[PDB]
Amino acid sequence: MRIEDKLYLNRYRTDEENPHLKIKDESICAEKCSDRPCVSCCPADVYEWTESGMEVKFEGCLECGTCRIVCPFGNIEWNYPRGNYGVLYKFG
Amino acid sequence: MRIEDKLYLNRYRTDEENPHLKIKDESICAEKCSDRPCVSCCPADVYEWTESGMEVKFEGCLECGTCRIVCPFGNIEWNYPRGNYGVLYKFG
Amino acid sequence: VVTSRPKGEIHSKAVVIAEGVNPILTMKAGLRKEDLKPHMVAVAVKEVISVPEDVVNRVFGVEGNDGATIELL
Amino acid sequence: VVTSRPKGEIHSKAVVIAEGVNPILTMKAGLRKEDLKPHMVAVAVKEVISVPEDVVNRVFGVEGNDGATIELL
Ligand code: SF4
Ligand code: SF4
Ligand code: SF4
Ligand code: SF4
Repeated sequence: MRIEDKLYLNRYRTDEENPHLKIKDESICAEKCSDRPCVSCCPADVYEWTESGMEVKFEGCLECGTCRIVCPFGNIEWNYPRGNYGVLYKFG
Repeated sequence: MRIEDKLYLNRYRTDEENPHLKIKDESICAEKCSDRPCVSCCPADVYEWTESGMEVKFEGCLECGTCRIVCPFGNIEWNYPRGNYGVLYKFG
Repeated sequence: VVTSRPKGEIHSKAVVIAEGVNPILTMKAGLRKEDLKPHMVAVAVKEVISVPEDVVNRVFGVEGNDGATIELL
Repeated sequence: VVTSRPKGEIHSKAVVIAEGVNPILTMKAGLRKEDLKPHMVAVAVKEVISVPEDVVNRVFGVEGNDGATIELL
Protein backbone atom coordinates (compact mmCIF):
# COMPACT_ATOMS: atom_id res chain seq x y z
CA MET A 1 0.00 0.00 0.00
CA ARG A 2 2.62 2.53 1.06
CA ILE A 3 5.45 1.71 -1.33
CA GLU A 4 3.14 0.69 -4.16
CA ASP A 5 2.09 4.33 -4.19
CA LYS A 6 5.71 5.08 -5.11
CA LEU A 7 6.10 2.08 -7.41
CA TYR A 8 3.21 3.49 -9.42
CA LEU A 9 5.48 6.42 -10.32
CA ASN A 10 7.96 4.12 -12.05
CA ARG A 11 7.47 2.86 -15.57
CA TYR A 12 7.28 -0.88 -16.13
CA ARG A 13 6.88 -3.28 -18.97
CA THR A 14 5.77 -6.27 -16.94
CA ASP A 15 6.51 -9.79 -18.17
CA GLU A 16 3.81 -11.64 -16.27
CA GLU A 17 4.27 -14.98 -18.02
CA ASN A 18 7.98 -15.01 -17.11
CA PRO A 19 8.60 -14.39 -13.40
CA HIS A 20 12.28 -13.54 -13.06
CA LEU A 21 12.22 -14.06 -9.27
CA LYS A 22 11.68 -17.71 -8.44
CA ILE A 23 12.32 -19.20 -5.01
CA LYS A 24 14.26 -22.44 -5.35
CA ASP A 25 12.95 -24.09 -2.17
CA GLU A 26 9.92 -22.82 -0.26
CA SER A 27 10.75 -25.00 2.75
CA ILE A 28 13.98 -23.11 3.45
CA CYS A 29 11.85 -19.96 3.82
CA ALA A 30 9.58 -21.67 6.38
CA GLU A 31 11.85 -23.39 8.92
CA LYS A 32 15.48 -22.76 7.93
CA CYS A 33 15.19 -18.92 7.74
CA SER A 34 14.64 -16.95 10.98
CA ASP A 35 14.33 -13.26 10.09
CA ARG A 36 13.49 -13.40 6.32
CA PRO A 37 15.95 -10.75 5.06
CA CYS A 38 14.39 -10.87 1.57
CA VAL A 39 11.24 -9.25 3.04
CA SER A 40 12.91 -6.71 5.32
CA CYS A 41 15.52 -5.56 2.78
CA CYS A 42 13.46 -5.43 -0.44
CA PRO A 43 13.16 -1.77 -1.60
CA ALA A 44 9.97 -2.57 -3.55
CA ASP A 45 8.08 -4.84 -1.08
CA VAL A 46 8.20 -7.71 -3.57
CA TYR A 47 8.51 -10.45 -0.96
CA GLU A 48 5.81 -10.94 1.65
CA TRP A 49 5.89 -14.00 3.89
CA THR A 50 2.36 -15.28 4.36
CA GLU A 51 1.56 -18.63 5.96
CA SER A 52 0.52 -19.80 2.48
CA GLY A 53 4.17 -19.51 1.41
CA MET A 54 6.16 -16.59 0.06
CA GLU A 55 4.23 -14.12 -2.08
CA VAL A 56 6.70 -12.85 -4.69
CA LYS A 57 5.17 -9.78 -6.36
CA PHE A 58 7.81 -9.74 -9.10
CA GLU A 59 5.96 -7.08 -11.10
CA GLY A 60 7.33 -4.28 -8.90
CA CYS A 61 10.91 -5.57 -8.89
CA LEU A 62 13.40 -2.71 -9.35
CA GLU A 63 16.05 -5.25 -10.50
CA CYS A 64 18.51 -4.03 -7.84
CA GLY A 65 19.59 -7.54 -6.82
CA THR A 66 19.47 -7.19 -3.04
CA CYS A 67 17.18 -10.21 -2.48
CA ARG A 68 19.60 -12.62 -4.18
CA ILE A 69 22.50 -11.31 -2.12
CA VAL A 70 20.83 -10.75 1.26
CA CYS A 71 19.33 -14.28 1.18
CA PRO A 72 21.70 -16.41 3.35
CA PHE A 73 20.71 -19.74 1.81
CA GLY A 74 20.86 -18.85 -1.88
CA ASN A 75 17.31 -20.03 -2.63
CA ILE A 76 16.30 -17.12 -4.82
CA GLU A 77 16.57 -17.95 -8.51
CA TRP A 78 17.25 -14.35 -9.46
CA ASN A 79 17.34 -13.22 -13.06
CA TYR A 80 16.98 -9.93 -14.74
CA PRO A 81 13.77 -9.64 -16.74
CA ARG A 82 14.10 -10.06 -20.49
CA GLY A 83 15.10 -7.27 -22.81
CA ASN A 84 12.52 -4.45 -22.94
CA TYR A 85 10.97 -5.66 -19.69
CA GLY A 86 11.01 -4.82 -16.00
CA VAL A 87 11.66 -1.29 -14.71
CA LEU A 88 12.10 1.32 -17.41
CA TYR A 89 13.64 4.23 -15.57
CA LYS A 90 12.74 7.58 -17.07
CA PHE A 91 15.31 10.20 -15.92
CA GLY A 92 17.05 7.53 -13.86
CA MET B 1 34.69 61.69 -6.55
CA ARG B 2 34.53 57.96 -5.86
CA ILE B 3 33.44 57.94 -2.22
CA GLU B 4 31.35 61.10 -2.53
CA ASP B 5 29.15 59.04 -4.82
CA LYS B 6 28.51 56.84 -1.78
CA LEU B 7 28.36 59.73 0.69
CA TYR B 8 25.50 61.11 -1.41
CA LEU B 9 23.46 58.07 -0.34
CA ASN B 10 23.69 59.05 3.32
CA ARG B 11 21.43 61.64 4.88
CA TYR B 12 23.03 64.70 6.45
CA ARG B 13 21.98 67.80 8.26
CA THR B 14 25.14 69.79 7.69
CA ASP B 15 26.21 72.44 10.21
CA GLU B 16 28.41 74.53 7.95
CA GLU B 17 28.90 77.41 10.38
CA ASN B 18 30.20 75.01 13.06
CA PRO B 19 32.98 72.73 11.77
CA HIS B 20 33.31 69.93 14.31
CA LEU B 21 36.69 68.83 12.89
CA LYS B 22 39.33 71.47 13.56
CA ILE B 23 43.05 70.83 13.25
CA LYS B 24 44.85 72.25 16.26
CA ASP B 25 48.18 72.92 14.53
CA GLU B 26 48.61 72.92 10.75
CA SER B 27 52.41 72.85 11.05
CA ILE B 28 52.38 69.39 12.66
CA CYS B 29 50.63 68.13 9.51
CA ALA B 30 53.35 69.62 7.26
CA GLU B 31 56.71 68.60 8.75
CA LYS B 32 56.08 66.52 11.88
CA CYS B 33 53.75 63.95 10.20
CA SER B 34 55.22 61.54 7.62
CA ASP B 35 52.39 59.38 6.27
CA ARG B 36 49.26 61.44 7.20
CA PRO B 37 47.11 58.64 8.68
CA CYS B 38 44.10 60.99 8.89
CA VAL B 39 43.94 60.97 5.07
CA SER B 40 44.64 57.29 4.48
CA CYS B 41 42.30 56.00 7.20
CA CYS B 42 39.30 58.34 6.81
CA PRO B 43 36.26 56.29 5.58
CA ALA B 44 34.66 59.43 4.10
CA ASP B 45 37.67 61.15 2.43
CA VAL B 46 37.25 64.17 4.71
CA TYR B 47 40.94 64.96 4.97
CA GLU B 48 42.97 65.78 1.87
CA TRP B 49 46.52 67.08 2.22
CA THR B 50 47.10 69.79 -0.34
CA GLU B 51 50.16 72.04 -0.34
CA SER B 52 47.81 74.86 0.72
CA GLY B 53 47.31 73.04 4.04
CA MET B 54 44.86 70.34 5.06
CA GLU B 55 41.46 70.46 3.39
CA VAL B 56 38.97 69.20 5.98
CA LYS B 57 35.68 68.48 4.21
CA PHE B 58 33.79 68.07 7.49
CA GLU B 59 30.40 67.96 5.74
CA GLY B 60 30.85 64.28 4.84
CA CYS B 61 32.09 63.22 8.28
CA LEU B 62 30.48 59.93 9.37
CA GLU B 63 31.34 60.76 13.03
CA CYS B 64 33.19 57.45 13.45
CA GLY B 65 36.13 59.00 15.30
CA THR B 66 39.01 57.31 13.50
CA CYS B 67 40.82 60.56 12.60
CA ARG B 68 41.12 61.65 16.25
CA ILE B 69 42.50 58.26 17.24
CA VAL B 70 44.71 57.44 14.25
CA CYS B 71 46.39 60.88 14.46
CA PRO B 72 49.70 60.25 16.34
CA PHE B 73 50.14 63.85 17.50
CA GLY B 74 46.66 64.58 18.80
CA ASN B 75 46.18 67.71 16.68
CA ILE B 76 42.62 67.03 15.60
CA GLU B 77 40.11 68.95 17.68
CA TRP B 78 37.42 66.32 17.19
CA ASN B 79 33.86 66.88 18.31
CA TYR B 80 30.60 65.35 17.41
CA PRO B 81 28.34 67.73 15.50
CA ARG B 82 25.56 69.34 17.49
CA GLY B 83 22.25 67.67 18.16
CA ASN B 84 20.20 67.10 14.98
CA TYR B 85 23.31 67.56 12.85
CA GLY B 86 25.86 65.44 11.02
CA VAL B 87 25.05 62.00 9.61
CA LEU B 88 21.45 60.93 10.05
CA TYR B 89 21.56 57.21 9.39
CA LYS B 90 18.34 55.87 7.94
CA PHE B 91 18.20 52.07 8.52
CA GLY B 92 21.62 52.23 10.15
CA VAL C 1 27.13 -13.72 -27.03
CA VAL C 2 23.80 -15.56 -26.87
CA THR C 3 20.75 -13.48 -26.04
CA SER C 4 17.14 -13.91 -24.95
CA ARG C 5 16.04 -13.18 -28.52
CA PRO C 6 14.88 -16.13 -30.71
CA LYS C 7 17.61 -16.12 -33.38
CA GLY C 8 20.00 -14.29 -31.09
CA GLU C 9 23.63 -15.38 -31.33
CA ILE C 10 26.14 -12.57 -31.84
CA HIS C 11 29.63 -13.64 -32.88
CA SER C 12 32.60 -11.53 -31.82
CA LYS C 13 36.34 -11.79 -31.36
CA ALA C 14 36.03 -10.32 -27.86
CA VAL C 15 33.27 -9.70 -25.32
CA VAL C 16 33.34 -6.81 -22.84
CA ILE C 17 31.28 -7.60 -19.73
CA ALA C 18 30.39 -4.04 -18.77
CA GLU C 19 27.11 -5.05 -17.11
CA GLY C 20 27.54 -3.39 -13.75
CA VAL C 21 26.75 -4.81 -10.32
CA ASN C 22 24.78 -8.10 -9.99
CA PRO C 23 27.63 -10.04 -11.66
CA ILE C 24 25.37 -12.62 -13.27
CA LEU C 25 27.14 -12.59 -16.62
CA THR C 26 30.57 -12.33 -15.02
CA MET C 27 30.03 -15.66 -13.24
CA LYS C 28 29.14 -17.31 -16.57
CA ALA C 29 32.56 -16.32 -17.96
CA GLY C 30 34.42 -18.13 -15.17
CA LEU C 31 35.38 -14.90 -13.40
CA ARG C 32 33.70 -14.09 -10.04
CA LYS C 33 34.16 -17.56 -8.53
CA GLU C 34 31.44 -16.73 -5.98
CA ASP C 35 28.48 -14.36 -5.91
CA LEU C 36 28.44 -11.02 -4.13
CA LYS C 37 28.21 -11.33 -0.39
CA PRO C 38 26.13 -8.67 1.39
CA HIS C 39 29.18 -6.71 2.52
CA MET C 40 30.59 -5.98 -0.95
CA VAL C 41 27.43 -4.04 -1.88
CA ALA C 42 25.34 -1.17 -0.57
CA VAL C 43 21.59 -0.80 -1.08
CA ALA C 44 21.09 2.65 -2.57
CA VAL C 45 17.52 3.95 -2.69
CA LYS C 46 16.96 7.15 -4.66
CA GLU C 47 14.04 9.48 -5.36
CA VAL C 48 13.84 12.00 -8.18
CA ILE C 49 11.60 14.78 -6.87
CA SER C 50 10.05 17.43 -9.11
CA VAL C 51 11.11 20.79 -7.65
CA PRO C 52 10.22 23.57 -10.09
CA GLU C 53 13.51 25.12 -11.22
CA ASP C 54 13.46 28.13 -8.86
CA VAL C 55 13.15 26.45 -5.50
CA VAL C 56 16.20 24.48 -6.70
CA ASN C 57 17.93 27.84 -7.13
CA ARG C 58 16.77 28.99 -3.69
CA VAL C 59 17.49 25.95 -1.51
CA PHE C 60 20.91 25.30 -3.08
CA GLY C 61 22.00 28.94 -3.32
CA VAL C 62 22.65 28.77 -7.06
CA GLU C 63 21.27 30.20 -10.30
CA GLY C 64 21.10 29.37 -13.99
CA ASN C 65 22.44 25.86 -14.77
CA ASP C 66 24.85 25.94 -11.84
CA GLY C 67 24.39 23.09 -9.44
CA ALA C 68 25.10 22.07 -5.87
CA THR C 69 25.54 18.65 -4.30
CA ILE C 70 24.65 17.84 -0.72
CA GLU C 71 26.12 14.84 1.09
CA LEU C 72 24.00 13.98 4.09
CA LEU C 73 25.29 12.32 7.24
CA VAL D 1 24.12 67.36 32.32
CA VAL D 2 24.80 70.49 30.26
CA THR D 3 23.88 70.34 26.59
CA SER D 4 24.49 72.23 23.36
CA ARG D 5 21.00 73.73 23.65
CA PRO D 6 20.68 77.39 24.78
CA LYS D 7 18.88 76.93 28.12
CA GLY D 8 20.09 73.36 28.40
CA GLU D 9 21.02 72.23 31.90
CA ILE D 10 19.40 68.98 33.04
CA HIS D 11 19.65 68.23 36.76
CA SER D 12 19.77 64.62 37.91
CA LYS D 13 20.83 62.55 40.88
CA ALA D 14 22.84 60.25 38.59
CA VAL D 15 24.17 60.32 35.04
CA VAL D 16 24.60 57.19 32.91
CA ILE D 17 27.29 57.68 30.25
CA ALA D 18 25.97 55.20 27.70
CA GLU D 19 27.41 57.10 24.74
CA GLY D 20 29.30 54.31 23.04
CA VAL D 21 32.78 54.42 21.53
CA ASN D 22 34.59 57.78 21.10
CA PRO D 23 34.73 58.28 24.89
CA ILE D 24 34.52 62.06 24.74
CA LEU D 25 32.01 62.38 27.56
CA THR D 26 33.67 59.64 29.60
CA MET D 27 36.90 61.67 29.74
CA LYS D 28 34.97 64.69 31.06
CA ALA D 29 33.78 62.62 34.03
CA GLY D 30 37.33 61.79 35.12
CA LEU D 31 37.12 58.20 33.88
CA ARG D 32 39.18 57.21 30.79
CA LYS D 33 42.40 58.88 31.93
CA GLU D 34 43.64 58.77 28.31
CA ASP D 35 41.95 58.67 24.92
CA LEU D 36 41.54 55.54 22.82
CA LYS D 37 44.74 54.41 21.20
CA PRO D 38 44.42 52.92 17.70
CA HIS D 39 44.69 49.34 18.95
CA MET D 40 41.66 49.41 21.25
CA VAL D 41 39.36 50.12 18.28
CA ALA D 42 38.54 48.67 14.89
CA VAL D 43 37.36 50.69 11.89
CA ALA D 44 34.16 49.05 10.72
CA VAL D 45 32.82 50.13 7.33
CA LYS D 46 29.34 48.89 6.42
CA GLU D 47 27.05 49.10 3.39
CA VAL D 48 23.31 48.49 3.39
CA ILE D 49 22.52 47.18 -0.09
CA SER D 50 18.98 47.01 -1.48
CA VAL D 51 18.47 43.39 -2.56
CA PRO D 52 14.79 42.83 -3.38
CA GLU D 53 13.48 40.32 -0.84
CA ASP D 54 13.72 37.21 -3.06
CA VAL D 55 17.37 37.27 -4.04
CA VAL D 56 17.92 37.49 -0.26
CA ASN D 57 15.95 34.25 0.00
CA ARG D 58 17.95 32.69 -2.84
CA VAL D 59 21.54 33.64 -1.93
CA PHE D 60 21.11 32.83 1.76
CA GLY D 61 19.04 29.67 1.31
CA VAL D 62 16.17 30.91 3.46
CA GLU D 63 12.52 31.93 3.11
CA GLY D 64 9.94 34.09 4.83
CA ASN D 65 11.45 36.22 7.64
CA ASP D 66 14.15 33.66 8.37
CA GLY D 67 17.64 35.03 8.13
CA ALA D 68 21.22 33.96 7.64
CA THR D 69 24.48 35.58 8.70
CA ILE D 70 27.73 35.25 6.81
CA GLU D 71 31.09 35.90 8.46
CA LEU D 72 33.72 36.51 5.82
CA LEU D 73 37.41 35.75 6.23
S1 SF4 E 1 15.92 -15.33 2.43
FE1 SF4 E 1 16.24 -17.13 1.33
S2 SF4 E 1 15.37 -18.26 2.91
FE2 SF4 E 1 15.05 -16.47 4.02
S3 SF4 E 1 13.12 -16.25 3.12
FE3 SF4 E 1 13.99 -15.12 1.53
S4 SF4 E 1 14.31 -16.92 0.43
FE4 SF4 E 1 13.44 -18.05 2.02
S1 SF4 F 1 15.48 -7.09 -7.07
FE1 SF4 F 1 15.57 -5.40 -5.76
S2 SF4 F 1 13.45 -5.17 -5.92
FE2 SF4 F 1 13.37 -6.86 -7.23
S3 SF4 F 1 13.10 -8.15 -5.55
FE3 SF4 F 1 15.21 -8.38 -5.39
S4 SF4 F 1 15.30 -6.69 -4.08
FE4 SF4 F 1 13.18 -6.47 -4.24
S1 SF4 G 1 47.51 63.05 11.57
FE1 SF4 G 1 47.65 64.62 13.00
S2 SF4 G 1 49.46 65.30 12.08
FE2 SF4 G 1 49.31 63.72 10.65
S3 SF4 G 1 48.18 65.00 9.36
FE3 SF4 G 1 46.38 64.32 10.28
S4 SF4 G 1 46.52 65.90 11.71
FE4 SF4 G 1 48.32 66.57 10.80
S1 SF4 H 1 35.09 61.06 11.87
FE1 SF4 H 1 35.23 59.26 10.72
S2 SF4 H 1 34.66 60.34 8.97
FE2 SF4 H 1 34.52 62.13 10.12
S3 SF4 H 1 36.57 62.56 9.71
FE3 SF4 H 1 37.14 61.48 11.47
S4 SF4 H 1 37.28 59.68 10.32
FE4 SF4 H 1 36.72 60.76 8.57
